Amino acid sequence: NIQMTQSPSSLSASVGDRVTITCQASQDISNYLNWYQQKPGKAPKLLIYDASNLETGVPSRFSGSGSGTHFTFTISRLQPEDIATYYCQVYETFGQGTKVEIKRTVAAPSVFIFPPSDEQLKSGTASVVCLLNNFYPREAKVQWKVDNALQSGNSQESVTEQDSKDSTYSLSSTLTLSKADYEKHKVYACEVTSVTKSFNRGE
Amino acid sequence: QVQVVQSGAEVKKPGASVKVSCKASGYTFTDHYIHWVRQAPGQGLEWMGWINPYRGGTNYAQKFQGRVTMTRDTSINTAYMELSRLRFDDTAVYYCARPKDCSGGSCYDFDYWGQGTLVTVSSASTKGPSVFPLAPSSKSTSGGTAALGCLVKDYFPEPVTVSWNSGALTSGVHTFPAVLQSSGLYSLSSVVTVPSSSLGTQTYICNVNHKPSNTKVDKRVEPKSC
Repeated sequence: NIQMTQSPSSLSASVGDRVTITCQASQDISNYLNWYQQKPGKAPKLLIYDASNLETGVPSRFSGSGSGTHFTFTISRLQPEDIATYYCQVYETFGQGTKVEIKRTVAAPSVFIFPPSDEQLKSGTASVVCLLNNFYPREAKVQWKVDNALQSGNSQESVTEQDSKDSTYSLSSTLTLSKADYEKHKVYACEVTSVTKSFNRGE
Repeated sequence: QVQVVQSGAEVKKPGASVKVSCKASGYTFTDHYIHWVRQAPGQGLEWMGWINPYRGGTNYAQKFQGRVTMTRDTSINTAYMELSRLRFDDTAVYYCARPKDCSGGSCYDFDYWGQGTLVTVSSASTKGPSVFPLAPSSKSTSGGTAALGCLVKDYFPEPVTVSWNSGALTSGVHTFPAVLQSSGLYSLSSVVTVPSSSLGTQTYICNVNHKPSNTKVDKRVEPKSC
């Protein structure tokens, strides 16, 4: 029956400036629109109810306005912990969502490398982990060199969501090899673009 | 305090059914409706239906009509959402929520949400995780900062949660999202950066919880001597 049009789909803004999101209802819904904040891995949290009222406990920097068909959600000064996806909703219809992100200054990653544990080696498998810690922006290329030979198809990457405090990202690359293959080679290098972190298996 | 607590995540085979519980406390269970909203991975929120705990009346969205059943037991303040004939795309986090007080007859201001319940529609079986240390060493030390962690490998289904020192260690912690390996099992790493001068003095224990297999692992990560 009712269709919500949320805009923008995503935005990126600096700490302290004003974040603005709009929702348009297909029909007059009076002031019966709510706004939610969903942090990653979390349930949605009600922020604004009845389009204007601050839900109990919600910080005062969040506000909403509008009546009829046009509505607005605003964060007066964006905080580092406000990284989330925000939804508007009336009755049974949820808006498409707005992922707000923080623009911050460039930070180089801290690169660490972990050889496979002896405990895992007893199981017949080797996982070697390369860690990129607290970097911005999100773009990063990670590749594995085994005895200075390029690897492909045997590594998986995982990137955390933007940190709630320093607004940085972290990345992990996991090269998975059999126990026999791991003991068949010596030099294990992680190349991040460009810096290199490597170890020798026997050391 | 007003709390709404759901049952744990589980994996159900395609064509089977799942029933998620939703226990409310801290308020009169019959004074508020109980709604259900689901969220597929990386998608938006989808309203499923509501139930009135007083008399048991329900109202389902037509998408789930004939396939969903919402019941309640007032004697234990618990609502239930049963979804039958599970499809592969029924894989989602299922939430229950209650609305605020209102007098218009349609209260939809969801002020309290359950923690959610990840239902994975798959034929793969439940497997507990293996936890291995990510020991700090010279290769894990940059400047005056050292990195350590735990590797949680070969578990199914999601999720696993990781804490450090039973929650007392949160600063610098990064628990990466799980990756789906080619074997069909999940795997993730949880890491934390600490001063290198604390290695061998401070104790670092990772607490890995995998409720689907009812398995908890606490492992002390010890420094390497290289």
